[PDB]
Amino acid sequence: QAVTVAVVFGSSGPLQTQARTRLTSQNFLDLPLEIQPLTVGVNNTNPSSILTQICGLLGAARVHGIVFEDNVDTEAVAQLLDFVSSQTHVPILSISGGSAVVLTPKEPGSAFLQLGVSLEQQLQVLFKVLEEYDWSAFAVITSLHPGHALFLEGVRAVADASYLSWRLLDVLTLELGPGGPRARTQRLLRQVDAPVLVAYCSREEAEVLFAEAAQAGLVGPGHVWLVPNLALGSTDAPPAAFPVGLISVVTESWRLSLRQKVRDGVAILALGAHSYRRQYGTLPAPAGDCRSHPGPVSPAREAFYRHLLNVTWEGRDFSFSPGGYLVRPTMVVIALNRHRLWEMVGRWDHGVLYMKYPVWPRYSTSLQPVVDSRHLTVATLEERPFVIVESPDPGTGGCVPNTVPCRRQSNHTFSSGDLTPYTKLCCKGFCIDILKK
Amino acid sequence: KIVNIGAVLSTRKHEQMFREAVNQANKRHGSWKIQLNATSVTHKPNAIQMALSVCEDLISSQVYAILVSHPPTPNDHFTPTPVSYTAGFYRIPVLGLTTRMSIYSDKSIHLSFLRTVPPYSHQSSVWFEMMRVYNWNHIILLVSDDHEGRAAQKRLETLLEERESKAEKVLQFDPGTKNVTALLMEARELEARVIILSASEDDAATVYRAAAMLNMTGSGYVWLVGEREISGNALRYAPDGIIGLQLINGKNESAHISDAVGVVAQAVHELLEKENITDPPRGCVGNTNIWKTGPLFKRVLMSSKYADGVTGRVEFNEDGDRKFANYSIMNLQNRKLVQVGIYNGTHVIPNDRKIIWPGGETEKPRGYQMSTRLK
Amino acid sequence: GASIQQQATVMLKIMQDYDWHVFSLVTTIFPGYRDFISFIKTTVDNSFVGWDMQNVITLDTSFEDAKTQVQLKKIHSSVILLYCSKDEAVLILSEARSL
Ligand SMILES: *[C@@H]1O[C@H](CO)[C@@H](O[C@@H]2O[C@H](CO)[C@@H](O[C@H]3O[C@H](CO)[C@@H](O)[C@H](O)[C@@H]3O)[C@H](O)[C@H]2NC(C)=O)[C@H](O)[C@H]1NC(C)=O
Ligand SMILES: *[C@@H]1O[C@H](CO)[C@@H](O[C@@H]2O[C@H](CO)[C@@H](O)[C@H](O)[C@H]2NC(C)=O)[C@H](O)[C@H]1NC(C)=O
Ligand SMILES: *[C@@H]1O[C@H](CO)[C@@H](O[C@@H]2O[C@H](CO)[C@@H](O)[C@H](O)[C@H]2NC(C)=O)[C@H](O)[C@H]1NC(C)=O
Ligand SMILES: *[C@@H]1O[C@H](CO)[C@@H](O[C@@H]2O[C@H](CO)[C@@H](O)[C@H](O)[C@H]2NC(C)=O)[C@H](O)[C@H]1NC(C)=O
Ligand SMILES: *[C@@H]1O[C@H](CO)[C@@H](O)[C@H](O)[C@H]1NC(C)=O
Ligand SMILES: *[C@@H]1O[C@H](CO)[C@@H](O)[C@H](O)[C@H]1NC(C)=O
Ligand SMILES: *[C@@H]1O[C@H](CO)[C@@H](O)[C@H](O)[C@H]1NC(C)=O
Ligand SMILES: *[C@@H]1O[C@H](CO)[C@@H](O)[C@H](O)[C@H]1NC(C)=O
Ligand SMILES: *[C@@H]1O[C@H](CO)[C@@H](O)[C@H](O)[C@H]1NC(C)=O
Repeated sequence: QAVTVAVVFGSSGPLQTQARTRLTSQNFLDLPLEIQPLTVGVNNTNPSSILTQICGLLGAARVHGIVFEDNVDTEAVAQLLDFVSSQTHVPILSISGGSAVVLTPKEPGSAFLQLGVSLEQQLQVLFKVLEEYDWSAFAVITSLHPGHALFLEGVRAVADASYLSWRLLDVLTLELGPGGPRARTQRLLRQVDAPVLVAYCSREEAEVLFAEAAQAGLVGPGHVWLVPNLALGSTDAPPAAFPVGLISVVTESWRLSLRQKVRDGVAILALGAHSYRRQYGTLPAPAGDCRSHPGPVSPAREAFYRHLLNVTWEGRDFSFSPGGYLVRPTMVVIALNRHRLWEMVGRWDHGVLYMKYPVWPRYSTSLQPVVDSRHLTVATLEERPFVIVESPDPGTGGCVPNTVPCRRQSNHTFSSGDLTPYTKLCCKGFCIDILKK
Repeated sequence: KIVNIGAVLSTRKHEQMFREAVNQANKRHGSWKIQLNATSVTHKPNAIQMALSVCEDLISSQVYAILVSHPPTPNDHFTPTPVSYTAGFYRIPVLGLTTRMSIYSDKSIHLSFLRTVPPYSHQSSVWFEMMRVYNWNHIILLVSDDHEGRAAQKRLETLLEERESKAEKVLQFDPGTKNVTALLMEARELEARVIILSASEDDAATVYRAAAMLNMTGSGYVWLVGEREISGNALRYAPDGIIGLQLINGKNESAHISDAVGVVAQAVHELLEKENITDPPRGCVGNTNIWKTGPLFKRVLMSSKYADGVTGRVEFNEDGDRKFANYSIMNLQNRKLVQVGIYNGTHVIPNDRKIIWPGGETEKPRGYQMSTRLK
Repeated sequence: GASIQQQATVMLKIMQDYDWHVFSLVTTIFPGYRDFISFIKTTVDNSFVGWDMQNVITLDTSFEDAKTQVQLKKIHSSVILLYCSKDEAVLILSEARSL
């Protein structure tokens, strides 16, 4: 009666015995009813090995779902997992690595699910950051990495659906990538005049582009770079030729250990099975096998698939969109600090963006800050006819168009660490209008 | 040295003819000792075993490219999917000879897929040209709610937006449904008469039956469809006078095999002239890194230009699909498909056969009414 | 003949008569550009016309093709006063047509 959930591991330093005595009799008293985990690891991630191990696993123990983890480097593993899930109708969840990168189209019979975000949500968060710092001018730089058209479509949709009328400058493309001639792309990189640049490329292409930009002088103050998770690569080891102040948006997994992620995925599967048991008297049917040909999908499989889309674990929203990815997750805007470490900068709650820096630190060389002489710090006080202070709209979290944002200090409460949420407010009035003019 | 070419085929006759084609191809590219070898595998009943056979047999021979034509299954079976995934893990280019599915044009999912037959979604281009030849501006697009229907709709809408125009009404039905009466009743009230269809054979038969029942196939209408809708049992229920499309040498797998073999041979010979060339891996077990020259090989294959071929000149667009492919425009005159013109590349040429429209007389019907009553 | 000051005066009269009151001054390090810029500024300051002189671009760099492109892109006017040698004029006009 225990839900047979199989956890399969990639090649991220393959070891599972050290993490085997932590789930057999665990994560069952937390909330799920009864689980039985089967752990098998693959030290090689080629398609033959993946198919062989998954098919041998599905040939015994009557598995209910599969939890997959990859490194980060490989990207065809997601498509292979989608193929297996469609051919066997077994629910598969992708936890981390390159397999967690979202495939926008999936096979109709596939139950493959990814704990990741589409490019549209990442672009939404990045444009929220741009609105927060009023960076209405930006330029889009893309490579010929597959999906660049999708990235441009998402950028266009976000810009049109917003209310700020963003100024989109000339769109640039990197042709050769790894085999860059350093002449044509150099000429294009020297032909830019934007203070904010949004880049689409893979990890290797990101390194090449950033090195060429460093040659072209697009690093340091006066230039900000925003990239999605594709260029991020491994968060624990930021490589050389990555400009300080690089901005990205990742889900709440970048500082979570492998055991936490695996137990989270098993919890999602168990919660879905528990909901199915609550509605349907019997447990969901296990997957049959790799062999034979399960052409169509039984309503038993479909009910299970629809019963694990809406799963809440430890107060975290793990709702899955019909495209098999998280629809309303809690995002985190991370940035590369002067110590060459990916540092948490902002949060994305239900619909609001919470930043940590009111002024973006523009490190010029290595660690040295700048002052941005054209920037002023203004101290005010609340007087009813002159400076009126109110709270921002809770639904949106932003300020009214006729107001401006304004925070407040406090006595004691040592704020050097900047691990302190804003008491963010909006100011309007006679003095504020004078200041705007 | 020896360069291996892999093939996934249906019957051993095509295996032997592929061997003959590669043997002929290697005899016309210089007297230097450059040899092309051929490895061929039949299709497997199930996709997972098919992928395992691809990994054990084809990739273990260090094949520079893999050709997957089609199995004996009727149509629309997504059979080159396991081959595409397995050979795209290593970025080995895969040449498709028969499949016209619109999914394989997505390079984010299928990373190393080229094909010598254009996808079904490209048929919309032909329709656009027809809308210029007979001067039709108000059309009703009627597509299945699938990847194919949405792809055809997207391409047609892009072409119309290029012309600063729009479809009068876009209707979608779920595949396999039998209750399309509501949608056809909705389209009945529309002013446009030119109806453009994009659906599978059974769905085409269903919509044809519904239209015949709803008197939507009378005089004044125009029915523009594709290749799928005038094939199989959908031909039995098609209203007389329906304009359809066909692909010249679309099912001729021999000519496509020969043309693809020539293309692959020329691309390989051009590739060997460069430096930093790495042998493809025996990626059965022990290999996970991609083939380093795979992306460059695909770039050479796509950028390659040709002027000779059994199916004609081959040119691959930026998505890896065949471009400049001729079409044959067929008319259902007295329960028999009669060709009434050719789509040459980017133009439509009509022959001396009179077009018979789904009503009576051969006069060209303008595809819209006035709708004097207003709501 | 006419000194550079008189040519500048005639140029300013041309701009005034056609109501081109918004303009940019683009000069090189070619000799005499200091006096040209000084006279243009002096005429603009002691005038009731309401001249809009913006983006005084002293190109200086000998067509390094790195700063010149951005320097020319910094101009958003409709009338450009160009002071440079004939060959420098050819180079700058070719770059402008490129931009
Ligand atoms: C698929 O297309 C094929 C080529 O487009 C076609 O094969 C063609 O068949 C004819 C004979 O039936 C060959 O004609 C040759 O024979 C004459 C003497 O009869 C000689 O003078 C020449 O060799 C002449 O070309 C074509 O050469 C041959 N083409 C090739 C190379 O295959 C198939 O019949 C088609 N299959 C179908 C229609 O299902
Ligand atoms: C999660 O969503 C599923 C469906 O999306 C819910 O299952 C439905 O439950 C209602 C009432 O319990 C039934 O009338 C429906 O028929 C069910 N749908 C299916 C597809 O079986 C499920 O209750 C939701 N769970 C939570 C916790 O919100
Ligand atoms: C030419 O092709 C044949 C196809 O059978 C090759 O035979 C295979 O060789 C590969 C390695 O290249 C082995 O993995 C298979 O086991 C062989 N299969 C059979 C049935 O022999 C043959 O070796 C190739 N010769 C060359 C490269 O010239
Ligand atoms: C299923 O198809 C049948 C075909 O008879 C539809 O029956 C009629 O459809 C017309 C619309 O053209 C309605 O005005 C009538 O009220 C229907 N009569 C019935 C219900 O017998 C039927 O509507 C279709 N059902 C759908 C599309 O849901
Ligand atoms: C890889 O596979 C399993 C462990 O996953 C083990 O039996 C085998 O010896 C491993 N081989 C290597 C070379 O790591
Ligand atoms: C007000 O805040 C300042 C901040 O340094 C602190 O020094 C001071 O003690 C505070 N006043 C009181 C009354 O706590
Ligand atoms: C169909 O309905 C009747 C015959 O069934 C006929 O009078 C009418 O003209 C036809 N046209 C339509 C679409 O009503
Ligand atoms: C199609 O036929 C036309 C008309 O002769 C010709 O111009 C063109 O080359 C052909 N294109 C092909 C072979 O697709
Ligand atoms: C045939 O095709 C070519 C290229 O597609 C085109 O340029 C030519 O005009 C076409 N011929 C006719 C008759 O239009």
